[PDB]
Amino acid sequence: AVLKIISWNVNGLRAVHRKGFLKWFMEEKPDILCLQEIKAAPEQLPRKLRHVEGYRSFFTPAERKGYSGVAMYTKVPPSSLREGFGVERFDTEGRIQIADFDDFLLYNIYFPNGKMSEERLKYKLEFYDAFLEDVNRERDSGRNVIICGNFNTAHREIDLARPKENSNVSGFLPVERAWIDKFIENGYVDTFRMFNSDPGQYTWWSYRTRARERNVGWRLDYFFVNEEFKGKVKRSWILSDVMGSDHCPIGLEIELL
DNA sequence: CCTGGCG
DNA sequence: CGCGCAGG
Repeated sequence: AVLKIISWNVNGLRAVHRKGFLKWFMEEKPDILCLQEIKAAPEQLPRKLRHVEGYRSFFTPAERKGYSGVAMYTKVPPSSLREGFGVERFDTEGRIQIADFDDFLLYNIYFPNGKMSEERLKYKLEFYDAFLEDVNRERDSGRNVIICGNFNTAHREIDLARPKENSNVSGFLPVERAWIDKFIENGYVDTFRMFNSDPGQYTWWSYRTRARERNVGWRLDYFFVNEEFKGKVKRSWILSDVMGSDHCPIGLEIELL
């Protein structure tokens, strides 16, 4: 009895719907699908997206018209669904879906991009900070956590095609690479690295300069568990072939109880 | 129906 | 490049 979970930074759900989304969503059959950067409120989506037979859908849209936003489809509904950490700034941008699956917490997080500004960065890290204290509190409470989404940060050099030219860009800043160390040091396993240790494995590629076409990308989308849960995940992979976004989907699968 | 934020 | 958004 294995639970397949998919994360995807979708970059416009209305757009991905126009590029075969649902077709894939039913071909690939995941018990939980977490989507990030949805760029929509639910009343903007076609009913075909709001209502997917088999799945209860949940949407956390920002209070900024078609910006950010996370979503989730799921066969077995969560016992409850939290949408923020407890700080307005982070809570109001459709970035947080913590969904209690009475077995584990599934954290669907779209972490802030810090490319575009120093004050939008910073926000990214303070967001990171707010997330950690939170996940800590939950797994200290003995709750097992699965965290997926768009971290917007390559952890180590191996997590992007061109680390060296990228030292100064947000996404591979030593400041942000630091936090993931902290994050892991706090007892979280980068589930993908539990299986693959090869380079050139990515989940993001710049649209401009047609980067995807030749694998010149980054690994920004992650599946994480707590050390204590490491045992019960039996594959974290990357759906490198799924199209219609500058990111791509990443898969996990876990176990019964 | 084009065209000119964030990522 | 791509998404969406607003507003001529």
